[PDB]
Amino acid sequence: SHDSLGKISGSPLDITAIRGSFSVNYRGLRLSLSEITATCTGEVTNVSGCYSCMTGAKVSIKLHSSKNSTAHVRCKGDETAFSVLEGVHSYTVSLSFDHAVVD
Amino acid sequence: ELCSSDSGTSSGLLPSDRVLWIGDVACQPMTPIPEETFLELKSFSQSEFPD
Amino acid sequence: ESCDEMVHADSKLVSCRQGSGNMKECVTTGRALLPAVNPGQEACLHFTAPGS
Amino acid sequence: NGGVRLITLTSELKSATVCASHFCSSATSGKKSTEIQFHSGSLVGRTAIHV
Ligand SMILES: *[C@@H]1O[C@H](CO)[C@@H](O)[C@H](O)[C@H]1NC(C)=O
Ligand SMILES: *[C@@H]1O[C@H](CO)[C@@H](O)[C@H](O)[C@H]1NC(C)=O
Repeated sequence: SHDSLGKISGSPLDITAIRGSFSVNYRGLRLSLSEITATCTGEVTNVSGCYSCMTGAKVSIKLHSSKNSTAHVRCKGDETAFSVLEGVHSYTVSLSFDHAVVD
Repeated sequence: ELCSSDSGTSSGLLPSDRVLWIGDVACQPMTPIPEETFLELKSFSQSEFPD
Repeated sequence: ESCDEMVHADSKLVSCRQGSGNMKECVTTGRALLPAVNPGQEACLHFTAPGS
Repeated sequence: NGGVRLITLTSELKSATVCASHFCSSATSGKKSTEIQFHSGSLVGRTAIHV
């Protein structure tokens, strides 16, 4: 495998390992916050994907606001967060559903 | 605290042992850095010393 | 792309100040855990502030 | 396939009117993605939508 700091790799057949969770620790960092968020409203445009599967179901969401990126989508079944840009643009995100007719 | 009178300092020529440099520090040419990196380093330093 | 597996382990854990005049932050320290994901995914770490 | 669809991003849709080559329509519900249809197969050809 072409990669830095190591050129040895290998992959057997589908293993489906038990767990591969990570561990993140923080010591010090800065982050700027605007706290000047204004009225913003979006809507759903398209929806497609698989059933409850690997790639999931991708849903396109369109927003329109003056702030660069201030959004947090929360719903039952699955929670998805993403970043947007200034103005009106198109964004595609994926969620996890457990029903064929998603209504 | 104060500069007291000294007879040995009347000649105007003082030896090198009367000069003390507090701490061992050396300098070198530097390179300007952006303010974001400096602020991040300051935040990390103030987080590493909470007392 | 998409994101999943939210944590929100250390929300509202800041001790900042007026923040350079209008709004700024100083530091955020804590500890969280990210579960395993499929190759080609994104694990987002959303922070929450009491003021913002 | 059924008709045209109006998309609003600033706020909800209070009321709007659409125009076609030889027909017109007007409908509102108050949501973001609203659908407006004129008839069954009335728009056949090259026309311009003026909302
Ligand atoms: C939404 O409509 C179809 C549905 O799949 C899609 O092909 C199209 O690209 C989407 N619209 C935009 C503006 O991307
Ligand atoms: C928003 O994005 C633009 C372009 O990427 C940048 O110039 C501007 O500084 C950003 N504003 C904030 C508050 O991040």
